[PDB]
Amino acid sequence: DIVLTQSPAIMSASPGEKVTMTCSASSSVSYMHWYQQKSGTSPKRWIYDTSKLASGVPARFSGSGSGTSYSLTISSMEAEDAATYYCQQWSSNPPTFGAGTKLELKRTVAAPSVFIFPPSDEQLKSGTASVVCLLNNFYPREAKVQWKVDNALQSGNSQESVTEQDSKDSTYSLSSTLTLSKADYEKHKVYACEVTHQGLRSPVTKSFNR
Amino acid sequence: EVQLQQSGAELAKPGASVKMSCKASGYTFTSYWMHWVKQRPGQGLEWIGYINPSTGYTEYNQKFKDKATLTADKSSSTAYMQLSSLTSEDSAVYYCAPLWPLGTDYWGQGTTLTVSSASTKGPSVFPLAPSGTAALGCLVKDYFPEPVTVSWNSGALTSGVHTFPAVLQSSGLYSLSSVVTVPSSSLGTQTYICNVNHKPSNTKVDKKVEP
Repeated sequence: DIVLTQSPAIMSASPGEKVTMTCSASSSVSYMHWYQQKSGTSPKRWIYDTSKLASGVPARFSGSGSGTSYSLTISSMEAEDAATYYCQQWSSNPPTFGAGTKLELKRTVAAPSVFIFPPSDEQLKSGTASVVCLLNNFYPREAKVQWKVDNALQSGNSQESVTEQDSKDSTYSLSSTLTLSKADYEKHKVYACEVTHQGLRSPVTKSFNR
Repeated sequence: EVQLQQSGAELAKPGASVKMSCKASGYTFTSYWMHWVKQRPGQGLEWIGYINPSTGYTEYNQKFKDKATLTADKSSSTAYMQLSSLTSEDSAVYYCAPLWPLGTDYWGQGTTLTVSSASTKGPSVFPLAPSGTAALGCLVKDYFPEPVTVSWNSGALTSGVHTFPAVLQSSGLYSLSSVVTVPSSSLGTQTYICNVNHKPSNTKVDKKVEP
């Protein structure tokens, strides 16, 4: 019943930098263990008994701590070290895990390539309209996509989805989907996707007419 | 050498029961306890319990005392967990792992449990038609449960492909897009087809995307 609070919840690091994340236990703990989880795989043992590295773990990793504060450190951050890191204790049963600290890779800004797609005629046959706006290979993840139909700023009728950081060029992609009924779709004429992002000096607008 | 082959993903009704397995290879099954941990997105990891496959002794997290039941079969080197009285909270990924004693750093790949009264539903697949680099893609709409698998031109189109995470619609059904970036010169020459595969509905569909 020891609650492990990992700080920070999200962090990024340039390759070369030293990385440090903490794990704060609500009560005293004798030893802390660390697991590493990469996207779409199961966790793997990384550090046991506070300081001792598991088999296969590069020497750049190291673990310290006592009492209520334990730490995971990477002296020279590398690309392959991007993952989620969980801390765990056995000292008091039940065993408890941390909420995780996500380690992402830093990179220079990159501007998105924007695409807009009108809904297919097969979809309109079904009576619904999905307008998709694609932002490709940008950094950082923070990007603002706004829909505007006949200069009317849409709100509450769109969903975004973001890819995981690209292992090669560390960029993201995003798809915003504007969902309308076929009736509402055909009421208006011009459909616009207005992207704001640090890699753009000015907002990029892709549009089409119905 | 050590592999922990867990059962396939399951869909279960509320109040029903489910039994998932965890097959051990490459190490002595009885020498290491088999623990079970739960991963919900956002919450983190929760420890369910362990079994000693030699003696059959079990302990449970008090949170899961009545939910989980751990068993093991020495003959097949396989560990079991059974969830009962299912709620939507029991929808999660359940891992199987010999965390004690030390020396088997591997976990099972994870069984994904979905608790819903709803029936399965196959995806509808619409094209995202393009029009020196043009984007095109597939819209995979209105399926349940997860997951969906998207490949392109049977597999020979891997570079530039972005299959997005599923996003939950207000309809209660998942939706995702798969996109590819390609030279626009090759548009009339190359034919682009996305291969959508929804296993829980035993649905395969191939959709040709053209300008």
